[PDB]
Amino acid sequence: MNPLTKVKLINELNEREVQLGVADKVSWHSEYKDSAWIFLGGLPYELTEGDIICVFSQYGEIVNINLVRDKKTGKSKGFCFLCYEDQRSTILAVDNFNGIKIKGRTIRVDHVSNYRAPKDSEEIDDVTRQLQEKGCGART
RNA sequence: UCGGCCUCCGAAAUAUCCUUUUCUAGCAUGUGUCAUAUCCUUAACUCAUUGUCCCUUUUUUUU
Ligand SMILES: [Mg+2]
Ligand SMILES: [Mg+2]
Repeated sequence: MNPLTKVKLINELNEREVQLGVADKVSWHSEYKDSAWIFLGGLPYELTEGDIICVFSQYGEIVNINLVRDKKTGKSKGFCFLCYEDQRSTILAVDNFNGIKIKGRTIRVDHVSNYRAPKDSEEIDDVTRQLQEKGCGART
């Protein structure tokens, strides 16, 4: 099953909801209300984390970022997890940003449930340790 | 300084007429063809549907 059909399946999830007239208290997103983590998939490999944060900031303030990278070479696998400060920004981003094109590639944005953080057992990098323990965020 | 109108009945809508009984009312008497419309007709002719199209981008939900 091609990834584009996954992008289309989330969009049809939304259109179908509109046709049936479902209320927001029982929307599909309400199953993911507890979490503030969203999966982004299909990204171009040229994008770095400043790019991801630069664009997905339209809907709120990003708390943490996990663009998963190859262990040996360090290059990007293409998918990362973002945590928003508001949980409602996840609704806005899954609706609005699913299936948009960046450098000619469509991306899928979906809610992630019970996201489990990476263990700091590895001492491979330092900046990743800073990102895990502290993470990106405005400083007064 | 005063200032106080009206009130309802029927008809024009469910006909009319004929026949036999029933009820009652009222009386009166007695030394062939090309190329175009149209008309008619035929077939117990039908009155929408939801039945993986998932196929596609170097793209792949993280110890
Ligand atoms: Mg008349
Ligand atoms: Mg008259």
